[PDB]
Amino acid sequence: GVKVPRNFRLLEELEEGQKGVGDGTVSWGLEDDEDMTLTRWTGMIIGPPRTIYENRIYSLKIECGPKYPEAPPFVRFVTKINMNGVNSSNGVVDPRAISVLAKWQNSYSIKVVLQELRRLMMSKENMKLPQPPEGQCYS
Repeated sequence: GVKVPRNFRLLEELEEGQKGVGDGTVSWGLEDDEDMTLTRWTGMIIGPPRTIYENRIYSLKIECGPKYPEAPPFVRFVTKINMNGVNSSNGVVDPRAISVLAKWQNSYSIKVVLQELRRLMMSKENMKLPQPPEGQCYS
């Protein structure tokens, strides 16, 4: 049931998410403020300037399982997006496509995942990809 190292870590991540973090351009918090298991999180990425994503906000669902942080979280975009490493029909982020997920370290975190996805949005492979209309979400 209650795994101390896991829960301690997720509470640290919760506290970190409640205050400004990194460069301020990604944020996270619990999807449901009553989920005492700390499993389901909402991620957010501010669409980067000078890319096709500019002036849009992106929502994500991040699930931190029983084995987190020893095992990487499951990550999917909610906001519809065309981006390498993400399934265009369901938003699931392919772990093999994302260095920090493919090569997960237990020192990584929800923050690191979101920061790396934001960095990837700015990369040459993604920054000009035509996008679905705004306000489309995967269910």
